[PDB]
Amino acid sequence: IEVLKRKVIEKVQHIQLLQKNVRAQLVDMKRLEVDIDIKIRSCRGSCSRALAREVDLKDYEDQQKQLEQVIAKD
Amino acid sequence: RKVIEKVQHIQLLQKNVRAQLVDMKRLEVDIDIKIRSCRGSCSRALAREVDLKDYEDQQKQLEQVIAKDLLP
Amino acid sequence: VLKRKVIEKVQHIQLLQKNVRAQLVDMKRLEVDIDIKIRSCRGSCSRALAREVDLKDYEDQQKQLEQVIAKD
Amino acid sequence: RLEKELEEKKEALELAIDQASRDYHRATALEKELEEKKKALEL
Amino acid sequence: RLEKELEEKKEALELAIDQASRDYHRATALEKELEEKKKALEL
Amino acid sequence: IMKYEASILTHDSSIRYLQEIYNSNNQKIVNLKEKVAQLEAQCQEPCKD
Amino acid sequence: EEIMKYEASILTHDSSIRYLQEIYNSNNQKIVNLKEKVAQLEAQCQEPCKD
Amino acid sequence: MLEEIMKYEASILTHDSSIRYLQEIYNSNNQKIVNLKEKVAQLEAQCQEPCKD
Amino acid sequence: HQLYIDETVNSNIPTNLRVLRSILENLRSKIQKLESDVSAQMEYCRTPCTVSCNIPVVSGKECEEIIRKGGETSEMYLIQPDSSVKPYRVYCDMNTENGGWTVIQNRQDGSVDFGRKWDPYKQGFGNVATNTDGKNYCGLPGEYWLGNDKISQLTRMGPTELLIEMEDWKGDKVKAHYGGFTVQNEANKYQISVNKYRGTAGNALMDGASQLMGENRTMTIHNGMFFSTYDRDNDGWLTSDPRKQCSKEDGGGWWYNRCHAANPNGRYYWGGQYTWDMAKHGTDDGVVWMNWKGSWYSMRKMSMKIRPFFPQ
Repeated sequence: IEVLKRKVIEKVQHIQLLQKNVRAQLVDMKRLEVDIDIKIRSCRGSCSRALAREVDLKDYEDQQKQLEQVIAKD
Repeated sequence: RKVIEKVQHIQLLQKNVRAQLVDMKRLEVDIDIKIRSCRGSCSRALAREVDLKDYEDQQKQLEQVIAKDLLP
Repeated sequence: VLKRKVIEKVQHIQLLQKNVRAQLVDMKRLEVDIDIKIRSCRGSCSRALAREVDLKDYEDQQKQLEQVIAKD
Repeated sequence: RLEKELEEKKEALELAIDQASRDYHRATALEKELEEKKKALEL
Repeated sequence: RLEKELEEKKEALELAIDQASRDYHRATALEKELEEKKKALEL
Repeated sequence: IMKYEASILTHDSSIRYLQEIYNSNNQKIVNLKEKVAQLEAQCQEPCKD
Repeated sequence: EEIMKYEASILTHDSSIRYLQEIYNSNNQKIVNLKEKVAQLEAQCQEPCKD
Repeated sequence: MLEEIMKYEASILTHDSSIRYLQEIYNSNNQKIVNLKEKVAQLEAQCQEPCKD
Repeated sequence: HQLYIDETVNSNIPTNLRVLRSILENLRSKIQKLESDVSAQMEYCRTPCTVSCNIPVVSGKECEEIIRKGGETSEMYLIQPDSSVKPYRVYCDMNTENGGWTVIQNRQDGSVDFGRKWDPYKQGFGNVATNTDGKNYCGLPGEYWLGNDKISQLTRMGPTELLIEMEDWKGDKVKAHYGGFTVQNEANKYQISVNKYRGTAGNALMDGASQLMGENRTMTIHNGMFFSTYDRDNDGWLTSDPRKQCSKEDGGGWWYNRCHAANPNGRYYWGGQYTWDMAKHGTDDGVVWMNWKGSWYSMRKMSMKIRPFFPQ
């Protein structure tokens, strides 16, 4: 209880910061995923051809419903 | 709501079943031929029949069954 | 650049698949040398670790890495 | 020079993370397949 | 050398390889359970 | 209405199971297609003279 | 007995949070190195169709 | 056509990095093996003295 | 009180590692795709796209003179408003209401980058038109912005009206007529000014956001406001912090108040609806016309056409 509660606090601070730091990186990858799909299409008006591609958004928001459904208690 | 979502499955299914019922015809033939095509390679040849009347009897069905759907 | 960059990989999987029998053997030696040297303590220390040592495993995955240098 | 050579060869590694990744994906894809089959079996 | 020394040993990094490993075995177990399940089933 | 929400299940098993047979057959077929390709090579040789 | 795994089962969790943190720091590096590869797809997509 | 010879440099990317990795498990093993032998040299000079009387 | 032992806080921490790893490795395999792509295009972009834009014979001064000169189908005609002013290409709409429309800004497929500096907004950018089927005149319009140097002089010729058309991603269209339109020069920082609104879109240049009120509706008015690009900022913010810029990197050039009720030179968001996390800066930077769709909707199409005003 001092070699056990000094871990399920020291390894719970480590997880709960991490999720918050990953959540931040999940947002930033949405930006880039979209920012790119834009800049890519903005090429047709310059280049031989243009890469016919999509963004899977239902996915970016599916695992963003998670992380926000898992942040309950520590 | 639910009973409507069923047909979407129960038709993607039945359109897939006729697509398989096709190949089971194309194969049964492709097989009857490729075995016949052994008569002159192998000592023995498999004495067989092909009942097609069955395939076109249950192709008679399925289609005769493909009614409307849910539109009107 | 296809014949060039494949027989330049089968080049790698024998300078590093004979270094796999090299280390598989060296692991038979240690697995054994240690059962010896464990009991060599049965007359020095409180207890001795009641342990088994398996070989029908070591010579199982010695037969495979073997018959896998027949074909080149 | 004295150090930086063996240094950058150690960025290995992402090879392994990607190797983990390849393996993770090979694992999960298997789990999905599994449970489906279980249900189907029961079915 | 003042800093390059310690950062090197951090890149001496096994938990990666071991996490590949923790996962390889994981997968190979699943294959075997599945193959049996595929036989399930078909039976 | 009571079992008009129960029969959607009695008739949902009979979808996932029908799809189950189908998917097996489509695998069983792609399997017998290998075993024919193995009877092709076996029937190319002219009778032994 | 139940205090034995309660800390050996935590050394498998220590080297998981330490592994997951190792992805994050690689990901973050591969992201900075995508953005400079994109600001070069920008350079290339300015001139209009050639007449 | 070129269709075959397309995922044949996309196939042997994998095979260059599976090998650059198998030579990586191994190189770890041949560094753990040697690091287990040193710990054995210490189970040796612990099994020389005979039973205390 | 030693029921203070939790086994369940080491039997559901595996859970925070199923989800938390799935996520991290989904994003490693998302950076995977977005690497191949930005490198496949990079390859395509070794050679440019090409057009054969054969000119029609019938010039003019603007696109009315030309329809009155018998040039009677929509395509790209070469024009010249002034004899000292070297002539330039342009697309002319000869089909909307009664033709005569000189097109100045068009959007339809996000095929041109609009987030540009101050200079290439003054000059102009984009493709004016392009070839089509079995023909040799460019009978289809490009995405482009005619230019500030150009649209200034083209309006300071007399009575210049202005049409604004747009489409949502469902197939609905709405017009935004402005019977008057003026744009000053560079020394006067291309200051807009408009009057006589009518249409189904909703006055958003003079009135502002039709969902902001009073002081809030006051600061969403482009009318009389200057023109600003991400490298030259002349917006309504006299809070001097470059943190309070209307036009931030990769954002369009436009007549920015504090900041906008609509922005046709915004970024082209596929699908229509976009959100906080999608926008490179959190801002509402897309192709927005608030008075019709809201603040987080970017338009499928968005044209800007002009015509002189003879007492109708």
